[PDB]
Amino acid sequence: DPKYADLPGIARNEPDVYETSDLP
Amino acid sequence: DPASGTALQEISFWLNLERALYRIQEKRESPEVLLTLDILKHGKRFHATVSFDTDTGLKQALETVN
Amino acid sequence: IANQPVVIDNGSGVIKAGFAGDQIPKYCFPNYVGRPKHVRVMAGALEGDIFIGPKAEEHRGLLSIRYPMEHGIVKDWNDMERIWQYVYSKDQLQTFSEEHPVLLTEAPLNPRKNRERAAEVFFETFNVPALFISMQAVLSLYATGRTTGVVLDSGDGVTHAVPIYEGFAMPHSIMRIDIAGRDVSRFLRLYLRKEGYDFHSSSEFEIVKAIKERACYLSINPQKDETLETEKAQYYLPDGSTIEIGPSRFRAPELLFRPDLIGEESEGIHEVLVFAIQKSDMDLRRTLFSNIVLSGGSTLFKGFGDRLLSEVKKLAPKDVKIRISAPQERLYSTWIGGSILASLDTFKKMWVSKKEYEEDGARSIHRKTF
Amino acid sequence: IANQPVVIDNGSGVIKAGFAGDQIPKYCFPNYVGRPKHVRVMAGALEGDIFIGPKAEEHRGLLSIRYPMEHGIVKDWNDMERIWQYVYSKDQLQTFSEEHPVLLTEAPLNPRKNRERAAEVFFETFNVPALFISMQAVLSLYATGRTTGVVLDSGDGVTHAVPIYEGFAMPHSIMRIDIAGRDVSRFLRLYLRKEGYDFHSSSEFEIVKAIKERACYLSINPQKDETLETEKAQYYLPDGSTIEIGPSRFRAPELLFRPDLIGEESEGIHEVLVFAIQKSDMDLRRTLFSNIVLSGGSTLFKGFGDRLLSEVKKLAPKDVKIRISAPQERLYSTWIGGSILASLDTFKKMWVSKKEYEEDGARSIHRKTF
Amino acid sequence: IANQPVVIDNGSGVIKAGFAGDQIPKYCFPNYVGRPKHVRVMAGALEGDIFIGPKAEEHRGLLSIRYPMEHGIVKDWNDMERIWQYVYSKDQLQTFSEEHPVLLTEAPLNPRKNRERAAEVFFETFNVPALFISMQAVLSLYATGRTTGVVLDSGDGVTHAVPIYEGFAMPHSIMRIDIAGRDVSRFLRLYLRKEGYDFHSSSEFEIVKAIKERACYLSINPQKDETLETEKAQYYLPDGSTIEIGPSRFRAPELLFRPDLIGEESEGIHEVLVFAIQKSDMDLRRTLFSNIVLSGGSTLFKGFGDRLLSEVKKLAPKDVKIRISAPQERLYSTWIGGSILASLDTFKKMWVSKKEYEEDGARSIHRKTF
Amino acid sequence: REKTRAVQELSEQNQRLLDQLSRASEVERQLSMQVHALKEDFREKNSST
Amino acid sequence: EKTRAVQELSEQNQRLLDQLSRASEVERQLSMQVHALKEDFREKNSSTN
Ligand SMILES: Nc1ncnc2c1ncn2[C@@H]1O[C@H](COP(=O)(O)OP(=O)(O)O)[C@@H](O)[C@H]1O
Ligand SMILES: Nc1ncnc2c1ncn2[C@@H]1O[C@H](COP(=O)(O)OP(=O)(O)O)[C@@H](O)[C@H]1O
Ligand SMILES: Nc1ncnc2c1ncn2[C@@H]1O[C@H](COP(=O)(O)OP(=O)(O)O)[C@@H](O)[C@H]1O
Repeated sequence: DPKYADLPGIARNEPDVYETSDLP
Repeated sequence: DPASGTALQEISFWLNLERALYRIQEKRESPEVLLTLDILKHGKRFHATVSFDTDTGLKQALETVN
Repeated sequence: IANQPVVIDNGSGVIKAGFAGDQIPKYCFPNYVGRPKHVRVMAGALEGDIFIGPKAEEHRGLLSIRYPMEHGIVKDWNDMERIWQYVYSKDQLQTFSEEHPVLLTEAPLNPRKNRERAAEVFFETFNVPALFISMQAVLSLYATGRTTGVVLDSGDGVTHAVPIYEGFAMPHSIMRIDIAGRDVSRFLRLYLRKEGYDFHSSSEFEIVKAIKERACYLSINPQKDETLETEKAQYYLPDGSTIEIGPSRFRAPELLFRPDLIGEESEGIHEVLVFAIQKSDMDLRRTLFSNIVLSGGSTLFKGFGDRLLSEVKKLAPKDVKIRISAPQERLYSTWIGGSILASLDTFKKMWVSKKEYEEDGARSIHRKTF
Repeated sequence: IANQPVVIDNGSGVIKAGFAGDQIPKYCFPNYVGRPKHVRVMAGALEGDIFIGPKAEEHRGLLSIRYPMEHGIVKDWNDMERIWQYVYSKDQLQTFSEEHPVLLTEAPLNPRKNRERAAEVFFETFNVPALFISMQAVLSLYATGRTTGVVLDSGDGVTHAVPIYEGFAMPHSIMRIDIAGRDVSRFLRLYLRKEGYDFHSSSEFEIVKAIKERACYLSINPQKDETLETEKAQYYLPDGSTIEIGPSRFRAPELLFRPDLIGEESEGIHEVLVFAIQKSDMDLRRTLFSNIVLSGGSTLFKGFGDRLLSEVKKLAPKDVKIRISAPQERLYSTWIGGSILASLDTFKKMWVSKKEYEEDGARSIHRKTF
Repeated sequence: IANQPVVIDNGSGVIKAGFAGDQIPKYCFPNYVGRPKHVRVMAGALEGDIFIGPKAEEHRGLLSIRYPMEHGIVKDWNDMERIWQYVYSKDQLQTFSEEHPVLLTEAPLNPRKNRERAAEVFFETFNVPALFISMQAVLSLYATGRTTGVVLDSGDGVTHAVPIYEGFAMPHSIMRIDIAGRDVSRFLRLYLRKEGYDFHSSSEFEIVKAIKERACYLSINPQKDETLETEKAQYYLPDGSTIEIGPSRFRAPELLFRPDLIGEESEGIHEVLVFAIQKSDMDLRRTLFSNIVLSGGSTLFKGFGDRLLSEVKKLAPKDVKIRISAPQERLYSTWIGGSILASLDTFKKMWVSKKEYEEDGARSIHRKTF
Repeated sequence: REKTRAVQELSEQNQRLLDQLSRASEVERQLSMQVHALKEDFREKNSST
Repeated sequence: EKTRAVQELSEQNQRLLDQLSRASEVERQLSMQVHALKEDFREKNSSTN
């Protein structure tokens, strides 16, 4: 998105949610 | 301020606040109106959603009215 | 009076600003004051003595940069006054200081004197109509569209974890440690001295900051990667030189997870997050583990959150769902959230009156600090 | 003005209420007032400063719990008023406090002031048309079909024994000790401290209750498991921690059978019942030994029936048949009995009108106490 | 055959020692373990890798101090083995553990694992012939020579009250909260961080303790003195600098009477004493309010007992004589009483012999807890 | 009834006097705040001079 | 009960009248003291002028 391009530093191409797997 | 006017005007506008905010709540409770906020929340334009959930005095208004 | 209020994030290394009701900070420039260290002879040279702003990066080979804010605490108050006036300058905002409510941010648990002196500046030099100082965490929750979470940020100089549950902040569970971006860059500078590059000037230090933001990356198991040689990235200096980094490209941001490397008994960032959770109650631990919100520029390291999951998972209880949300606008979460809170009427019912400040002083802001 | 009287089981551990004629109490929320502990910073947080029932059970960690009623005696009238207001609120009944008769139970042998102030609240703050105060023994007999029996209830705060024969209560044989579920939970807390697990907050006190209800049993013998030093069964906490217990999941509930452990000379629950039977008339012993009714939540422990039988069997004279009727509605027996009694028409004659109280006062309540 | 027993008085912050029959604990040293932080390079440096005793205080800046006994519960058994060996080392006692009986002191209401592991340590590592774990209140009564009294002590990590009337202890009226000197020191570290002074190093915590033990007093009226901006007294350092403490020198010791400042809901020290007396009998309250005996290190603040008298008057019934008897030996009262207890004749039969421990095991020490 | 009449009169007139004296106290409290600010002004006058 | 109501109404109203007179008259004292400080500040400022 352009709003997240116009700025100097942005996490481009990175997963946004870090979470443990299933199988509790 | 109920220092002026008649008591009838007061009773009538309290009742009018009831039915008015009542219908306003009916408007808000519709799924499309909420769906717009859902789209905004999906687009992360949190200004509108947060301002709509806290700046609208509808909560305290419905409380004090009821 | 109440015109469109102004949000200013005093990032200890990059100050972010703009008006409220906006959607992005259009005024982002690093936090320092660069004065020239050379001799003026040719008439028609650069303009002015101080060089705050983008002109600094444009002419960094002349300046002698000085940081005003070290570890969130202001040392050179005159520099912060010059920077704040530069925020109201003709190149940044053009408004007048007597026209807008100011939403200033602050790192948590900063000394009382810092707030007091900031109040003096904004109500004596600048004559603002209103002022409010808040935590940086709450703003990130506003910008991330949530209400419960543990904001674990890493600015350029202060990393901390504030666990907020349903809008209620738990002050006794706040953990703050002064080891962030500048220490990562400083440690990297020491490593380049041992690699034979001797960066010691001020402009050289900001080149180190550019390296840290571009060539470093975090580890997964520093021993698995320590026993094996790595990529050895080839970064090009603006001069045209060539530098190699080697294993220090992953050894440099290890300082965050382990301050023993810099010789400092403190906690890792993982220990800060885990302790901040465990300092709180018991009914909330599971929900706080499920909602970890990052922010702060020093969490943009590549391969960071994955190591954070392995670390916290190694520390948190068995099979608890740890869920870290890291958005793309982490760098401006505090600003965006400042815009969100400042675009409300509760903000009008939340700042500090100029008259009330004149009548009271420091006690006013320390009462309305939350 | 009356339509479906409101039955209220004013119990110190959990308040059970609903309308008359309802076979089951619709609302059974715990009896405590939850106030927040952590300051609200973020706007749009939880609303209000008083959390009751379902809300103060989900956001338990954020709260500090203050029990209003302790040992069947109200301490803060404000809190009880708020709980009763919660009962008539929108989320619970949506009724007015002027359109329904109110049956509010009470433990026996309570001071007169509780009756006086309870009616003052229900006749001044609430303009209740009809109020009737009862015993928490007769109602269990109603909800169990019997008319002759020994009601041995053990609520969370006060246990007692009332021998009722053919609808006639023998008030001088009422035995009552103030040692119940609260003391068991509190003593369980002390056992966890001796086992290395402390709990001091009020919000974590309910986790002690949770342990009690999910892991405590009663051994048939006090020494066949004492010196055995059995296994340590684990039990998970709400966060994901782990508690192994061992000698406390049976040592804590023996406080009911012998309160010498708490440091208070009194009689155990078995001595309460046996002394309540032996204080009655000579001819009425066999019918009372064969008609024992259980009620109250503390009579739900594992092995409670076997222990109660063996203790009474030791204290009763030889070969006397001892039957202990233990219904499955021990928590709601008193309420169901209230729903039965208020659904009758003799209740119309048994209550107190508003003008009756206005012309008389407390005297009218002590007149219709039985 | 038997010899003069050793009184190994524990403590959460200071461990006292000395043989029985003495009058002064000749070997006192802090209960912390110091190991080097930096890297040994030269040949002829300090050797040992673990430093306990005055040597650790001599090289505080070189050691990473860490306490192994937190809130009366031993957290590191290996470090405690090192500490107890240092007690029997050639610098403090110069004797053998196989030739002397041990009088160990423990705080009341401690977990059973501490007693059991202490038994295994003193009977499997040290081949002590006889061990007797005693309380701490009774010992201070022995030291003062009295027979009745409410011993209100306040160690480094545990404040507790044990009312004892005519030599008889009441094991159900014993209050115990884990909020004391070490926690007040941590709270003072927090206030100095709020004043603009960093003390994040663990070896610097000793400096924080020195600040607490030297420039802190208890104000009688708390908020009345909080409003008055004091002179901001200047205190030196073990560096040579100067710190302006200010208001954080009177509200830092207010944690003892207000545990809400640490965010933990519990009782105050005054509430501990009053509740420990109210939880006892009815005919035993005037004598218990009279004989109030203090002990522990934390009861040495300026105006401690004066504020204690004020608070007790606010909680005790009207017109009751109160005598907070604070002797000048409050720091070593438990050791003096241990010398008196071990120097008697019945002490021969009070302990647990080695053969007894070999026969029963932990059961023997659990039977002789009082 | 006359007891309640005369005492409602006494209590209400005494709380009216409470209103008057409370107004005077609040006015001078604002006056205290005002001369706090005025002293600060004169402090800046002495400082500039 | 009515005479006790006489008691409490008189007690509360009159005591608060006394407390209000204490705070008000103490600030009147503060006003005269502060007026002396006003005179001192005008003297120092006018002298430097
Ligand atoms: N892409 C990146 N990789 C690693 N570090 C970065 C990156 N971008 C920014 N940073 C670090 O973030 C810092 C910016 O600090 P910042 O988080 O903005 O402080 P604040 O958030 O308080 O304004 C920079 O100094 C830099 O060290
Ligand atoms: N399943 C269970 N097993 C054992 N004890 C229970 C169980 N459920 C509840 N309790 C205990 O019994 C109490 C129930 O309260 P109750 O007996 O209804 O008190 P009251 O009669 O005053 O309302 C609870 O507070 C808890 O202490
Ligand atoms: N002179 C003093 N003034 C105030 N506090 C003191 C003083 N001396 C010691 N303390 C506090 O008392 C603690 C030591 O108390 P002590 O009685 O040794 O506890 P314990 O016996 O449980 O180790 C120290 O941690 C210190 O915080």
